[PDB]
Amino acid sequence: QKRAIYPGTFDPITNGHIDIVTRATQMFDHVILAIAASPSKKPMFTLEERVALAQQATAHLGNVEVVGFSDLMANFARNQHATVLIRGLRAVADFEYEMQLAHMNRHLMPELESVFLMPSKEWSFISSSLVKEVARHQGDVTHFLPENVHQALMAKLA
Amino acid sequence: QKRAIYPGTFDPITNGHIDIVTRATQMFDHVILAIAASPSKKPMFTLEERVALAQQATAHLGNVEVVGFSDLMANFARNQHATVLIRGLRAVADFEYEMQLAHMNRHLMPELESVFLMPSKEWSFISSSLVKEVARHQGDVTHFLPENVHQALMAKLA
Amino acid sequence: MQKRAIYPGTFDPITNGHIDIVTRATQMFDHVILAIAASPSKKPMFTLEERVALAQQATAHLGNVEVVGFSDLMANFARNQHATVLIRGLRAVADFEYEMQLAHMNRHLMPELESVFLMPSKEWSFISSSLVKEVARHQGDVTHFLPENVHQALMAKLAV
Amino acid sequence: MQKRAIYPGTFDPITNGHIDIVTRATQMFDHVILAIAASPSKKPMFTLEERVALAQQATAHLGNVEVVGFSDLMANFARNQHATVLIRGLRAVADFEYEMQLAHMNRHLMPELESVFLMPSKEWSFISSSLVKEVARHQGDVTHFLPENVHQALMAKLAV
Amino acid sequence: QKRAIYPGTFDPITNGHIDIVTRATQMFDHVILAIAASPSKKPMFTLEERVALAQQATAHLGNVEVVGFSDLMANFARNQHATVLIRGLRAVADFEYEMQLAHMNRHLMPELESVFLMPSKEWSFISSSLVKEVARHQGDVTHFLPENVHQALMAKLA
Amino acid sequence: MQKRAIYPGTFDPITNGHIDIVTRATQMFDHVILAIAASPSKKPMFTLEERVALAQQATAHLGNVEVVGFSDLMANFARNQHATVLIRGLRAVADFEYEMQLAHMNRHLMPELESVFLMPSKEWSFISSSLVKEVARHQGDVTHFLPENVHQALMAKLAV
Ligand SMILES: CC1=Nc2nc(NCc3cccc(Br)c3)nn2C(=O)C1
Ligand SMILES: CC1=Nc2nc(NCc3cccc(Br)c3)nn2C(=O)C1
Ligand SMILES: CC1=Nc2nc(NCc3cccc(Br)c3)nn2C(=O)C1
Repeated sequence: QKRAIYPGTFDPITNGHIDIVTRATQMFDHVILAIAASPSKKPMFTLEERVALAQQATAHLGNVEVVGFSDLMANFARNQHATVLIRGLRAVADFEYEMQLAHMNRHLMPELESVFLMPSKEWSFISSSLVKEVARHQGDVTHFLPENVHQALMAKLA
Repeated sequence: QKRAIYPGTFDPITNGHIDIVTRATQMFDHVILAIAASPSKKPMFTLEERVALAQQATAHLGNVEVVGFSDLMANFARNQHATVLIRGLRAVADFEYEMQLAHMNRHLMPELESVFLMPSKEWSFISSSLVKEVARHQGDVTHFLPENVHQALMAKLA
Repeated sequence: MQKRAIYPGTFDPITNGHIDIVTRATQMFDHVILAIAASPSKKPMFTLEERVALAQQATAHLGNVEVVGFSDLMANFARNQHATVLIRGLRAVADFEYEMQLAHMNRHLMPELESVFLMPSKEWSFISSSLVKEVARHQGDVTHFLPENVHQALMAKLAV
Repeated sequence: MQKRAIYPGTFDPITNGHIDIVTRATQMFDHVILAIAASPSKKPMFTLEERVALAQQATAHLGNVEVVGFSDLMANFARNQHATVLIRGLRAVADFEYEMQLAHMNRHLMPELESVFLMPSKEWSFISSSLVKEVARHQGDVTHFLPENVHQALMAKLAV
Repeated sequence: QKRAIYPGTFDPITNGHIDIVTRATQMFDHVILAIAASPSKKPMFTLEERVALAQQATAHLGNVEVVGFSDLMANFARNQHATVLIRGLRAVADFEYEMQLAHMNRHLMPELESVFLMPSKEWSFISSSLVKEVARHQGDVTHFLPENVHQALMAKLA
Repeated sequence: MQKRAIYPGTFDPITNGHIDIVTRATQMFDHVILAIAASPSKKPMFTLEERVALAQQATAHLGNVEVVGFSDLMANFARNQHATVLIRGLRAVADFEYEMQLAHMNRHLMPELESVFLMPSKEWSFISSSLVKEVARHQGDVTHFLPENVHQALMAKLAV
């Protein structure tokens, strides 16, 4: 059984994140969608809310397990018995910072292989930050989020 | 009559912004210089101050109208009857984020065409953030700002 | 204002990406000249006469587009055509550094010509005539990226 | 899952950077095909037969690697080989824009083939077969970047 | 005597910074390692702590002088009689912002030449921010910092 | 310290961008060798003898510049010249990825040679000898980008 971890802040999980985790499940036997607490980023949704949103958004994917964590990512991956670390790559700006993280994760856990997947063109220009910015100004974001997440974002900003 | 909108935080408006809006007025019949409230950015100048500075800095340009807004940019553009959205492109770092915004604005208002203009080499390495950082340390920024803006920045930091 | 814009390139062959850009340009400016470079440094797959006929047929539905061939420096042609706008398509995979060099050089050559960068649909943001030709030459399906007349001409060209 | 992956390229010659990537791929997937392009647009320094023999010797220690030559479009070969994973090495100096074009085009051609990007060690993150050949041709020491069999073959090739 | 300044926040100084300053001392007669107060960045270590850490980490380098400053960088360089400004370049993301700073410093002091040096591959993917993020999660950062700095970071987070 | 620096390139032809960089290098280092590559992979517009004479005339006012031709690997020449500094000009439009590859490879070849990157004036930050030649060949005005002797030589070269 090959175990992969897909870590991130997921504040909130978007269709771009769903695209990446779906590609991951077609490649690996078990995928852990791992939500980092990320207090330095001052998230809109609590960790508990982010976990609940992601569980509902991924319930159709049989081999996805949603787990929250506050640990060092590499220690959490070792403790999940993961040997693959999934990250999505949209453009050049992502690439540079992704290299730094991956080289640091390799120093902390050499057997954890970072693998980058590319989202559909449909989600190549979106991010959680961009969707929240549009939604704060009452712009329509239904196209970019799972139905349960869209409802939760509308309710959070109401 | 072709109507273009040039939106931004303009905290404060610089010679780089003046260069872009001047190029815009040579191309389109009416240009709306639209100043976003931008509370998430914690601006140095209030919206009212930014509007007053931009009005004075653009008074020599007959077809420029300066307006403040707190709305979703795309809704403000529809409400101004604008069909062109002007953005300045200085370098690669701008380009990536500009694509995300433009693809989102296209999703929100498909008839609003984003057009990117390139500033003079003279202003290709400056930004409102950089000018404020130099000015906070009492460095000379007279070369980068309209006279009224330079006075206001000196007075604000005095 | 009665603006004249130029949209230059090799168009070897014209793709759906080029059609997207020129369509956007026609919604913005009164007259758009789709200008096809006669003698590119790299021998084109299609001759200048073939490239012009394909672009004409593919843009026939756009009333304010004029397809013309040119052999001089793009700024010299723009000046002679009384164009004040230079259309550049900016894909998600474009060499932005080259675009900056080109635009500053074009501004030195003709200051009255303003470079305007337009963004294609996400659908065409990751293609190029170069990539399309390479794939088609290597027996790959490129129908999705081309106007029907171009697809027919490319199959005929690759059959010989 | 019994995954089959393809790792395509010119491998002219195979470097320690390529060995690093293919080694990482073998730790992730059940079967890895190191696929060597037969007729690249630019005449290779080593013939296809030389490139295959060097890659075979350099990967002989990896039990789940199969070295094979191919002459079709990389997606057409992947489809015929029943591969569902496409390995791409991402160096700190790679043309990420080109990688995005390639991956979106490969997804159009074969949607069931997933592009996976692997990162080489920092040690090989700033090299390429191109840079290595250019240095070696100009009398520079490249021993550090190549498997021993490749170093011996390159010295013999440059001596003639 | 050629005098160079190597300015930065150095919060804290890393092996990457040591690599750059060592290369600088092999090229120029006297190198001033200049630590900016940087209040806008909300540093982990006080200026006094950053100066003490850098002094101890560079004591083996005979021609390095460690000095703290709150002034405009260019005025501090003029006041140190420096004619060279050293900056490290790791990747593309650094390059763009470095150009803006260097063109501004050239406007403020034309005789101060900005020179960029490239660190070893070993330190090409690290930063003070990344090392602090790993250390906040109790990850091992001994490989990336001088011994005195590692101790101080462990003690600060204890 | 009595530092010797090398500033290598094709200089085909030397531009105001190159003059800006070498001038900055002379204000920093005791001796600057402007090193002209003899046999570039792409046949140069000007011969090595023409490139040397033009660079000599254009730098005659700088007392600590020595113009010399070289045909070996740039690190092999730097070593033989006892240079410890390698000058690289970094334009706003330079391939930074290539510069990183080059500098890490040069450090592997000669660890005692330190690569130093200098920034040209904003005025020359968007040009290249390549762009200048292409424009001049296509009947464009490039006088602003070149020393007067180079402008005269380029007009004579293009007239034939
Ligand atoms: C500032 C420049 N102006 C230029 N005009 C032309 N004309 C010939 C041409 C060839 C291929 C495509 C196109 Br479109 C135009 N080339 N050229 C340059 O390379 C730089
Ligand atoms: C989407 C594409 N698929 C492609 N398959 C091939 N096969 C020939 C080939 C030549 C050199 C290296 C490699 Br690896 C493969 N080329 N090619 C493209 O250029 C774009
Ligand atoms: C690490 C490298 N060192 C290299 N030295 C030379 N010498 C020949 C040369 C040709 C054109 C311009 C220049 Br400048 C030097 N080439 N070369 C490389 O391509 C990579």
